[PDB]
Amino acid sequence: KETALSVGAQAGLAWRAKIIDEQLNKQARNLDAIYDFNSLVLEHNILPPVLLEGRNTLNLADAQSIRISDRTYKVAKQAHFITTPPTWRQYLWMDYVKPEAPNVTLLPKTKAEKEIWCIYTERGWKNGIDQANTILEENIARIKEDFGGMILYRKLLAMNMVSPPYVSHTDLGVTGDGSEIHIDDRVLRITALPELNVNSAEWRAAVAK
Amino acid sequence: KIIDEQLNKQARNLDAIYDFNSLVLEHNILPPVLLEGRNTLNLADAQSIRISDRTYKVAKQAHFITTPPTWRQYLW
Amino acid sequence: IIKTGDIMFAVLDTSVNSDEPGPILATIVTGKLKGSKLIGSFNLPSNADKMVITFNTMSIPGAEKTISISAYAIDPNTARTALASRTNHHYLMRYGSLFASSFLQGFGNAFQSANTTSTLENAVIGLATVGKAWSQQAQQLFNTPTTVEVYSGTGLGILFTQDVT
Amino acid sequence: IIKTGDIMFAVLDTSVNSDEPGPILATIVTGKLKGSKLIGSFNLPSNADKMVITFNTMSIPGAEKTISISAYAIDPNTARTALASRTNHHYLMRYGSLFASSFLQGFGNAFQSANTTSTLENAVIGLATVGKAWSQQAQQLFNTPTTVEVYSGTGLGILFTQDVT
Amino acid sequence: IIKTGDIMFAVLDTSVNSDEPGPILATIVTGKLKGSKLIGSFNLPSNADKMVITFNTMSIPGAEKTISISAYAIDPNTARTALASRTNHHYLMRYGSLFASSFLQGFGNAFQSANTTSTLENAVIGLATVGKAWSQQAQQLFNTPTTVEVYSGTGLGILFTQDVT
Amino acid sequence: DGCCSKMGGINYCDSSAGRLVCNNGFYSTCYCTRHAVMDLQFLMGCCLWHGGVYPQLNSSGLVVCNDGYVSEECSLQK
Amino acid sequence: DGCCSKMGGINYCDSSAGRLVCNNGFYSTCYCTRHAVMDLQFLMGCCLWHGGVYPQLNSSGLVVCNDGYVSEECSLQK
Repeated sequence: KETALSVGAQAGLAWRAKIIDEQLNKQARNLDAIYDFNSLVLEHNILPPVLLEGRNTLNLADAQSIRISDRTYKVAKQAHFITTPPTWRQYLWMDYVKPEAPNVTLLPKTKAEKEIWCIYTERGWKNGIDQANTILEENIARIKEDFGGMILYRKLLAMNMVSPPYVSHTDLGVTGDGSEIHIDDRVLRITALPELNVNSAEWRAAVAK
Repeated sequence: KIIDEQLNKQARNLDAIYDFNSLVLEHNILPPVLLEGRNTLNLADAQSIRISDRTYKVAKQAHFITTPPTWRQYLW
Repeated sequence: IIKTGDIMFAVLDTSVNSDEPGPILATIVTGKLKGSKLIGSFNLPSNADKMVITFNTMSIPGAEKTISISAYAIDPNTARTALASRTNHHYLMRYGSLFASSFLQGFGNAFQSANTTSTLENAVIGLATVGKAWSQQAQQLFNTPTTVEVYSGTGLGILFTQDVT
Repeated sequence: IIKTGDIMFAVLDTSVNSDEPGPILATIVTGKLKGSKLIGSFNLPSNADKMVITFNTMSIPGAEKTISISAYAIDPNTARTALASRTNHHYLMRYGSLFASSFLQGFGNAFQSANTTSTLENAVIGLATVGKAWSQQAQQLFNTPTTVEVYSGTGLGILFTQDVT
Repeated sequence: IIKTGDIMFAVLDTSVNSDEPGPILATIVTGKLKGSKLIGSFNLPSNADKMVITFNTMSIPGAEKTISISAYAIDPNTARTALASRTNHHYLMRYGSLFASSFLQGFGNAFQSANTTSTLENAVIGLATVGKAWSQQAQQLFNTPTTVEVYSGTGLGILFTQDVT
Repeated sequence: DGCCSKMGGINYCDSSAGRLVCNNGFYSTCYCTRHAVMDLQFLMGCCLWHGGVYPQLNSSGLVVCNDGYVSEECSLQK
Repeated sequence: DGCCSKMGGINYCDSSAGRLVCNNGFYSTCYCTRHAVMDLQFLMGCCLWHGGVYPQLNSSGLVVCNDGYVSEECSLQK
């Protein structure tokens, strides 16, 4: 019965996951080539924050009530320190196990149950294919979202729309008692989280050629 | 048992390379233990990190002793 | 929240016969509960063309809790209350014992009686005297029923009986 | 609110015989309620020409609820209280056993008696004394009532008895 | 904390037969508990084709505690409750005693009767009168059942019955 | 299994590099310890690149990594 | 059933167009994904052009859309 359908879903999803992990390992160097996080890092080893845009917004509230806007922008996540640039593997890699145990309960001994077992397993297999590809494209959308956010911050910082983050280095010389010492002690902090400006007269345009 | 018989059949180079009594001080004192680390950094939080070049810690406080130790407490 | 009287499946591994009630267990294999298990004993039927298993102690893993649902078993794909066992068990032995004892009694009495109209008399002797005691013992023990036994490797289906929280 | 004594149709899956009670479930499929299950047991008739099945535990999915309308069955396509089963199960066996044991008794006694007016004596022996024990056992076991069995693949209709909400 | 109905293994070392109840001790060596002692007794089955060991007092060494979990045993790698022993203990002896006493009775009486139609007289004598007392004593002792006996070196498996701390 | 085939034979395993040495003085291409230079590219197991598998087990097939992001590919579902 | 008949045979499906590829460089006439440009001029099912079929089970055979409108053509008669 439908047990064959369920295990067909599991087997198809797992096998397509295996093939797509194989393909993502097959094409390797162009991926981290194209997704360079490490050039996006600022001066003080700080990940730039993520920005989002929107063109030509209109929302109707109710009768006699609408609200339009030309362009919108939103800060998603603030900037912070990072001990390492990320990679794409925590955005694109997917897990893998083997669905391994059809219990010896539903085994077809007649031709009719044999073929309905076959077709139910087959449509489960196709369903698993579809579910795996849906998972992949959701991951694709997420990593494109984050890359677009940081590149939008770089564009606006060029545009003079956002103040850059401001740092402080408090230096201390020797410190500690006669048991413990550090040679020099530097404390690095950031203070001004980057945000949009509102003085439109300071917004600088740009015209190419 | 195999590693222990190997340990006894390589005898004299062991205690030769790990002399202890030549390193004792004048008044039969075991000198203390010091730990040195280089190029340290910790993220205690977002927006604030702390770096240092070298750090030094006293591990074992120097105490009196009568006999120098050996690889008894370390190797067998 | 398990709905009342639904369908799951389980597996029996330990075997015991329909004579001595005691601990037997199954383990739920599909559906919602996986790795859950259920202990109990059996039932006694007056006619041995069906056999059912009295299972009461249902344990779900993870926590130290034990729910109070008592349910029985059915065979998968056949949906019959009979057990996979043999039912031709105890006809031939008692039938042959009774018929042989009676034939012996008859041989002794009639072949002594019809002598009017040594070793032949010894045949009369043997069947004459071993017919009677074997006959009364056969009439003593003839009423023993046919047995069935649970199988040590036969899977099962489960209808539920009550609900839980 | 459901009107009293209404007519619906259900599906029976498990096989059970009219000898040993047990939890048996049907499934309400049409009419108003969809996917409802129904747990019960059977009834005993004095004469085996009809059957009815006791059905009371009525569980509805969706919410954690189980109503307790107690009802029976009516035949699809006939609306008659008899069941689709055979009833000639326990006539020929007891009749033949009785007649055989009696014929054996008669053969032994009369063919011993008419000797005045070896292997023939052995025939007298055999039927003479295996007749009696078989005869009293036949008189013992002749009283068996005829069983009927539910079908493991036949659906049903249901007459109701009381209302529900 | 142990879930209801887990499976472990123990070792049976002090022998007992299914005649005299007494304390027997097993020792859990694998699974969670290693070296745990388990003191109890047995049961007598109505039919002797299986045997179970009544174990009720479970104790863990090291700290002076003793839980009150009672559960019985199963045979390893067969998962069966039928005891690995012989069951043909006392069939042939009592059957032969009964049939011999009968045959003696018959031999003496019918060869006494055959004199109508010295050493032969002594044959009549011996079988005729040693038949009767042995016959009534055989009917006295005939009802003794066949036992099984547990072993002094056979390991075992254990299922659980109730939960503990 | 055959490592120093058409060589002098396996002499022993150096543990500094986790490698066998054949009787002819060459580094063979076999390993002896897990602490040796592998070139791994494929991996298994659920909850990768996250907190790992959570130790709990539930009624459903809901399995969630320790960083809270669930894994519906890993999870059992209907 | 054979889409690339009297041609070089099937090559592969492209989901960017939702179309099969024959082994000659011509676009096919079949589909492989539901995410493609299919021309539909027919629908099936009731409570259309309203809020959809309400997810409750009424005692009556009356079926009400989430707009509150009633579909007689989906409801049963008496």
